Amino acid sequence: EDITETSPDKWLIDGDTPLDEVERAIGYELPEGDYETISGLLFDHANALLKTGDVIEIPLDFEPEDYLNNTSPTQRILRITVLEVERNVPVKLALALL
Ligand SMILES: [Br-]
Ligand SMILES: [Br-]
Ligand SMILES: [Br-]
Ligand SMILES: [Br-]
Ligand SMILES: [Br-]
Ligand SMILES: [Br-]
Ligand SMILES: [Br-]
Ligand SMILES: [Br-]
Ligand SMILES: [Br-]
Repeated sequence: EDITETSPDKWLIDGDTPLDEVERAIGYELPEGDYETISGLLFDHANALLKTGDVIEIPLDFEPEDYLNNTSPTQRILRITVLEVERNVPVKLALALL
């Protein structure tokens, strides 16, 4: 369907993948906003057009236990690379948990 885990902590996904679906796959919550798909998030974050080859890195939400014995935990980052664009929107994205 929408998401394929291609190697550990890496995925190929469709451009219209629902964000809840992406979150379930990667095991982390993403920032919420005025959008509901992975591409919507990307457009919101870049605030620009998205082109094949563009790489966008988005910080993932901490869980409460990430702060247990650590006042300054290190953010996990999701790297997203736009692999295919059609009609000015991404249709395939590479995701890597860094
Ligand atoms: Br798509
Ligand atoms: Br959207
Ligand atoms: Br960006
Ligand atoms: Br632009
Ligand atoms: Br393009
Ligand atoms: Br927790
Ligand atoms: Br393309
Ligand atoms: Br295009
Ligand atoms: Br990748």
